[PDB]
Amino acid sequence: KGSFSNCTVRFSGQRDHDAVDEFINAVETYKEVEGISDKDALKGLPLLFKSIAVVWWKGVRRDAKTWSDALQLLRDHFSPTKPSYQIYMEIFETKQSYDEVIDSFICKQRALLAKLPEGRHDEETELDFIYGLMQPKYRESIPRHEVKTFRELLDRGRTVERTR
Amino acid sequence: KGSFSNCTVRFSGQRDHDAVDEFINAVETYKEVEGISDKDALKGLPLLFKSIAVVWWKGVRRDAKTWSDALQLLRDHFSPTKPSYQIYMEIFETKQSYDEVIDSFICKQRALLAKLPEGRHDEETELDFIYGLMQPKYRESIPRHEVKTFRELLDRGRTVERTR
Amino acid sequence: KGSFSNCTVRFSGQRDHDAVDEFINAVETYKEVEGISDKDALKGLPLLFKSIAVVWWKGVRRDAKTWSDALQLLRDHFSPTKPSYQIYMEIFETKQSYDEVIDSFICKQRALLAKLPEGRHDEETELDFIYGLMQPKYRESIPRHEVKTFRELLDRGRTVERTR
Amino acid sequence: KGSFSNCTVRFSGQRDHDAVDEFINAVETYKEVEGISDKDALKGLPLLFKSIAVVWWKGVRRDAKTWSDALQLLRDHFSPTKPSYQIYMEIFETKQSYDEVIDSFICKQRALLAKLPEGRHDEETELDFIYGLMQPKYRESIPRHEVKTFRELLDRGRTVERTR
Amino acid sequence: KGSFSNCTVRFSGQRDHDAVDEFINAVETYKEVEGISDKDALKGLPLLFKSIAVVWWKGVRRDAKTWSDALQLLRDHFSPTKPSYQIYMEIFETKQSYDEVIDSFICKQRALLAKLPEGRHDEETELDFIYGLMQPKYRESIPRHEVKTFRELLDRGRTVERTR
Repeated sequence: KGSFSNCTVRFSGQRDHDAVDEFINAVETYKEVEGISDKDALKGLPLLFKSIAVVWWKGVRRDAKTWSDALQLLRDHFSPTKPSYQIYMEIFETKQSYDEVIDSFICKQRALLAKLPEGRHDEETELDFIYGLMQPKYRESIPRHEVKTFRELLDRGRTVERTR
Repeated sequence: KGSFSNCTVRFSGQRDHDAVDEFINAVETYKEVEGISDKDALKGLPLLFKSIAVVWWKGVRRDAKTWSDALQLLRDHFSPTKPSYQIYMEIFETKQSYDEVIDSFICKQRALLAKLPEGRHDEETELDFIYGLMQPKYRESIPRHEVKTFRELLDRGRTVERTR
Repeated sequence: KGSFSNCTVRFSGQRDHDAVDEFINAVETYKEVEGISDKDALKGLPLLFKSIAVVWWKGVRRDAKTWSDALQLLRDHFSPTKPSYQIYMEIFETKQSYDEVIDSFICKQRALLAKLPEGRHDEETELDFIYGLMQPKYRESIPRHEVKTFRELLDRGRTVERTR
Repeated sequence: KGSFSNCTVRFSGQRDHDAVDEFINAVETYKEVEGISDKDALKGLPLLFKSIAVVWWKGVRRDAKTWSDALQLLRDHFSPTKPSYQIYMEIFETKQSYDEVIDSFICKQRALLAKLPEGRHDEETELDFIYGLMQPKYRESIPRHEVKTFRELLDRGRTVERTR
Repeated sequence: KGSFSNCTVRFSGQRDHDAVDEFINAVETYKEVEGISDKDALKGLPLLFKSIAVVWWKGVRRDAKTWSDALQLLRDHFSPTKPSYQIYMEIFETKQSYDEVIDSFICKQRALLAKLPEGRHDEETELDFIYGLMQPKYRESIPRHEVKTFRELLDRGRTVERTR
């Protein structure tokens, strides 16, 4: 049923991890849903670029041969894959300011913790790294060693938020 | 005939009841009209998120297994389901100001009264809760005990509005 | 061939006669062109609302049963169907200002004269009601009793406009 | 394959020759490409108007019977078909200012010369009418009687432009 | 499956090399992917122009007979194909300013070097022409004669960028 005719999601070259990962996941998901072969998918790839990136594709066209190589090359030229110590310094710089919702803080911190190499941290030390930066509006009620998984922190945060 | 190819309605994370309920009802209605199966509908769900929420879906992907569970989880993480006393204080705070149409006031107050638990109020006390906040431009003509249902209030409000 | 999948024309609740009549005529025309049945058309109606009006449709869903009833209810809740004397006062308030084209004035005045009940006025008194408000730039050349229909007024107005 | 479902090009009523001629040519071209019959094309015409013009179509609906009559009526009510002496005064009013490209000047002047009645001028006097208003940056090099057609003027203008 | 029905990419007449080359490559790629014949493709070409360029197409319609001739004519009337010495003066005018990423500089300089006639320069002198304008933030670490191809320059530039 077609092969990359037209869609809303495009890519520009904004140089950030979130936009690049969102675009790659959306394209990779669309290919699986619509059911397009691997050889037919690479011919339609300049139908998505609209910016500086199409000038980037006019030069590096002869380096790609398969779909996975082109996707890894798009991940390599733009996502700079920052090292570990900048991430560990970026988590401890900004505390949770007053009058901010729990869910935005938790999803931003989880998206920041996903950048580390996989298999290096469990769930328990993951929650222990995040339990040291919350406001005293939430730390007065729920103590440590009672919340065992990463869902129960939000489950008890939404109760104190409604109570005020 | 396809399975969530592309559409105008998307979701961002605006943290309000009206936008979330509108998006969920529009998606739930589109699934019923187009005739898509339940197993095929969950594979196409990241084609709708475009914001912070796609970073939220990159983390909580392994918690969803059926369509109803994913819809209830999207209702739970964003719509905060406010308690009763804040609603009963929110209805009595703002009176109807001068030079405002009847229909906007009635639809906003009905959308505010839908947040209570279902089966707790009849139609008569529902109209009795709304008849105490209207302007004297409308309360001089129509008295109580004459309007029995919730349609006749608008039916007699549109007559006095045309008369001026 | 589908049933209200996606289209550009939507409705918000702007509270005016022109936008409501345009939206209703465009939807009614699209249903006739595409060839959709009456029972299939009502299931897809919340795919068009995008505003306050979808909150209005979450409350008055159980009042509609057929397509004509829903269309008349959408005409009733928003188009206020103003009385006659306000129209007859609105026609005689604004004269035709200098340096304005004939066609805009004629189409606006015809759209204002359509609001009266049908069958109350002929063509001759219709032109007699409009011939008293034009500029002396046009009334110096063409006199009364020479223009018999409503087309010849524009036909002789476009000649004097080109001449200047 | 459908009959005027939805498209980007619409019409508003901007009262100019270029926009009206572009819209009419695009619609006339789309009808020929998609292959739609003449009786099916007139039912879908209010799906394109979005402005004051739809109020204009609610009044003059009963005057159209064929496609050519409706197209000529749309050309008549909006394009005012200016007389000859205003065109001959409009060509000689604005000279070519300094630092402006040749191609924009030539295409604008050709679009202005198309408004005259057809068959009144050859190619030679057409170029003779345009050779009297160019800058001395171009008239120092190429003389008259050497450029015979209307293409060689641009062909020798692009050479002097690159040279500077 | 259709023949140029509607798409996002259009052309206006912006008079620059990048936008024209992007539009031509996107159209040429879409024709190859969708599988349209050469005779059917030329009838649908005024469905893409939306600007001054459609007035340009109303005049030069009778000069095109095949697809390749129309594409070369669109490349000729707008892309001015600048001479060599302006390019060789444009490369050496702007050095790499401080706090700018390597990839943007490399892709812009490659897109500027593509304008020369093909077959005039190898890869080695191509890298030698670009190695004289970089910042001392990168020239302190990597010396000449160690980087042999044009990929290893970026491969060693991304390492020093992460290190800081």
